[PDB]
Amino acid sequence: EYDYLFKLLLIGDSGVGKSCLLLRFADDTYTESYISTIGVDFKIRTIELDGKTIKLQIWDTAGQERFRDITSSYYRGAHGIIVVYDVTDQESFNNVKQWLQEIDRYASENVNKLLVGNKCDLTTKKVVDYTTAKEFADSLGIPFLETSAKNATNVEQSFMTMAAEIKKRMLE
Ligand SMILES: Nc1nc2c(ncn2[C@@H]2O[C@H](COP(=O)(O)OP(=O)(O)O)[C@@H](O)[C@H]2O)c(=O)[nH]1
Ligand SMILES: [Mg+2]
Repeated sequence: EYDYLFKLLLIGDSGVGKSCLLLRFADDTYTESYISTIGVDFKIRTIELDGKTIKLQIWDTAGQERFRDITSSYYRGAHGIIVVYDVTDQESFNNVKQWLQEIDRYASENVNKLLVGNKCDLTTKKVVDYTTAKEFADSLGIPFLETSAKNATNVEQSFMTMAAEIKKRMLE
């Protein structure tokens, strides 16, 4: 059982590692093989926060951003949305603004937001500096972390940070 159930969604440009982030967190696996669908709509991981048991239900886009678009209902039912970009791809960071506008168009009014810059292991290809993305996130009052699904860097922390934000909003 659990004290709380939080529904999370990862959004962002195709191929930034959203599915790899989910699979690393929920299953502790990583592959470079191409992923269209993960065989389920969501994965589950149960965490502990402040002595409370929190079931996290984390939904995958099923690659719908590859050739079409994310449906509005996927936005509306989330308690928190993680916007992911690829630190080696300037365009994916530029498009974070558009993903935030989609959240404003379709998500719940009080949804929690978190910015993640993934593939932080690719040091020689990195083009979005930590300071650039942190300044942007700070300007919106949204938390920000850099992650590596491949090396597991900050992946658990990213989901724990989102859970902490949601719990704080729920208790207020
Ligand atoms: N180097 C590195 N590559 C990654 C990482 N996460 C994902 N990738 C690569 O990015 C590709 C696309 O990841 P995927 O999870 O399918 O992206 P999605 O379309 O956003 O769900 C993968 O096949 C990996 O090659 C990471 O943390 N580091
Ligand atoms: Mg995917």
